[PDB]
Amino acid sequence: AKKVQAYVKLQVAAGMANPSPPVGPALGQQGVNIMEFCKAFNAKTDSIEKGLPIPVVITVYADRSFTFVTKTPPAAVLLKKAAGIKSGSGKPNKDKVGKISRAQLQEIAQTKAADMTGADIEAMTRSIEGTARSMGLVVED
Amino acid sequence: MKVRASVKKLCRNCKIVKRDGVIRVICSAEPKHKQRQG
Amino acid sequence: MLQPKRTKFRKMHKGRNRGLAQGTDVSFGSFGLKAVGRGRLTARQIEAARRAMTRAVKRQGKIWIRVFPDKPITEKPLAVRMGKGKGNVEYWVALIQPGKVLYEMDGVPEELAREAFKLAAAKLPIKTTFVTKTVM
Amino acid sequence: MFTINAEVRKEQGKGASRRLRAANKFPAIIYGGKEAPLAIELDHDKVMNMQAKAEFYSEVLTIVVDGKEIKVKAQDVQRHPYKPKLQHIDFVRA
Amino acid sequence: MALNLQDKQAIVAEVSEVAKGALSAVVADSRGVTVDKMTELRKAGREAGVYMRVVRNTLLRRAVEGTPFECLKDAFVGPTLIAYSMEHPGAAARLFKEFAKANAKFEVKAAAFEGELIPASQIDRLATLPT
Amino acid sequence: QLQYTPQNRSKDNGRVVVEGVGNLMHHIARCCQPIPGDEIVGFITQGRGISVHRADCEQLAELRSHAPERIVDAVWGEGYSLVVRVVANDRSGLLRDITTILANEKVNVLGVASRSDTKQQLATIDMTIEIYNLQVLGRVLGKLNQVPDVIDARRLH
RNA sequence: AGCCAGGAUGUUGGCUUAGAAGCAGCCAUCAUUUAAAGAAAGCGUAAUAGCUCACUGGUCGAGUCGGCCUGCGCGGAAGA
Repeated sequence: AKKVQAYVKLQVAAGMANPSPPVGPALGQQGVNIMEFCKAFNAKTDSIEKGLPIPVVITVYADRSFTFVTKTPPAAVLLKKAAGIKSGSGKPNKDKVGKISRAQLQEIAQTKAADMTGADIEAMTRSIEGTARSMGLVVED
Repeated sequence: MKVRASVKKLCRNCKIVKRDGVIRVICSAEPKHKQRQG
Repeated sequence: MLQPKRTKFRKMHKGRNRGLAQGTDVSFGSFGLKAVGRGRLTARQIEAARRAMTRAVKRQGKIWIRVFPDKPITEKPLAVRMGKGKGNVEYWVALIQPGKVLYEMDGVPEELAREAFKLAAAKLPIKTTFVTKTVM
Repeated sequence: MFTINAEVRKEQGKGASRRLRAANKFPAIIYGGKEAPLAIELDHDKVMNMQAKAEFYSEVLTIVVDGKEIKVKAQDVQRHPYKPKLQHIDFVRA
Repeated sequence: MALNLQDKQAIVAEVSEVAKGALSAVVADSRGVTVDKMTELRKAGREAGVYMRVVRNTLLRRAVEGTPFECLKDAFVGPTLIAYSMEHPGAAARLFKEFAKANAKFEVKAAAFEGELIPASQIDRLATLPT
Repeated sequence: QLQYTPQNRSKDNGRVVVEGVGNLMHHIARCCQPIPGDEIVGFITQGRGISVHRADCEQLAELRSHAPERIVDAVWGEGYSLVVRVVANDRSGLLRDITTILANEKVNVLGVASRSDTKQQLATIDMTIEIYNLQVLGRVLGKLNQVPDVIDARRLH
């Protein structure tokens, strides 16, 4: 479809949406209906799970009309998810906060397996582990 | 333009030049860097 | 500054600065800023250097100061007729022979030592040269 | 592996020594074990580059002189007060 | 980069796969995009793990000293940039046409590879994708 | 002259609920100046009420070395007072810079036990305050931390 | 040395914050595809995006780049 003439990501959570302040400009500077953004973000997330920030590649075609494809929930999102945490380390790698057994780093990997570069799925996990470390987490896998 | 006794690069886009023997740090960026003497 | 507290005498002969100082080889730290030319150092110069050397590397790292002033230097009050007794020690100094390593440094990457020492050297009246701690 | 060429010194006076040092070569001495200590004039620069390496001040070294290869060690050195160049060397006839 | 044998870590790796090097195809990719071979190395990294891996290194000092082994027609393949078309899992197969898929998709183009005679076809896209 | 009802605030109690009961006369320990941070395991002194000693600290540990059975834990009930310290670069007003941020500060800045000395630029401040919520501090620290001269903002035990 | 291209993904790393998405500040700094691409060297925003470097792949056709010790100069240099 049309490339990127008004294409950016986003950071709301679950099916939740609507405001301009956090990311309304993503459409606010575009002109596309922010309420169409609400109901339609739910056109995908009417079934999508809570408090796990899922970005949507806005897809406003080279002629105003659009579509969109959310990313499967982010790795950082699925770490706030798998760790039993709500936020990242108070101070990186020098401390931990929540565990993520690698079967989950892999399941999340199989979420990204259709939404990220790869060949070695446990290697995708290696990315999710560096992700786990950078953000500082109980590294247990 | 500076005319002080030091003169040496003031970024990198600054450049050494020896016109008439006199050293002049020309700068293809900041006009200010331009100087002389050395 | 860095004047010596107490002394056997409050004044001292001008003296001579010939010779090559013993404080040569690096001792404590990882580098050092060995002296090159010859000359004397007012204590305040040492302080001007220490700061404009310390601040150069923030509080990280470590700095030894191999030399000490101690030599008194008098001066005749302004517009004073000759003789009439020795002047008054306005300030202290250190006779510096070539090779008398001054600020030995340690704890930081070599490039930084070159960085700071270049500065403090700028403060100093005598020419200088960076030096790396040596194996025997 | 470390190896140098050298010379039996002619005159050993401070003067001849000094100018010899000006001649890009400098006096060195070797002693130990038994032999009467031998004056060792030797080229500077080669030794200079050779010494930079820390190993030079610990390992066994081989010194040439008329074909003979004494295997001394670096016992000590006296450098120039404010210049990179050396000045004199002391060798334990390891 | 690194000494001769280290650049031979490269050339001997290449040649090691040249042993499987049957079908031949090349191109000077002085212009392309990360996205296409991102999806293509993703392709080799999907449909069959690792095959015809292309750690492109095209010197008239590499392909040339990588030529002696097999695909002798690589003698006139080295100057300018060079793509690596290598057979292994389904020899003399679509491995070429995959870059036809990339062809229509901004790599400038696969630029009509002359192809060589090891399996059969050259400049033309193969007509035998196994029954 | 800006110099405590907080001496009657512990009397207002609720600052502690030892092992499952409140009121208990206790107090801040000068060693680990506790605040509603990582717990507290108050020691029982023979007199003068409980000696709350934050939680985990040599003294709190050495009493273990003695007769530990005297020591017991405590939640917190419902966050008053604290002593804090920040290091700086000599002065030249870099202390006045603290004093400037001190001017910015809203909480009662009691003990202003400033210090520096050393052979140089090492400078400090033994400030004491009535800070409330734990989060409010880092904020001041952050406000202290805009000035790089404020080389080390932190609470001290 | 110039010129062509790429310069990514996890991911908008975390903490923080109104905001950090390379670049508020404090730390991680691995992993994936890797030809190669720093959880980013510079610019840049409200965060964005954008533009350029590192680095890597094409070209090209030979040395070339950075230091050291030194010989002679140059700049710094204005009076009745």
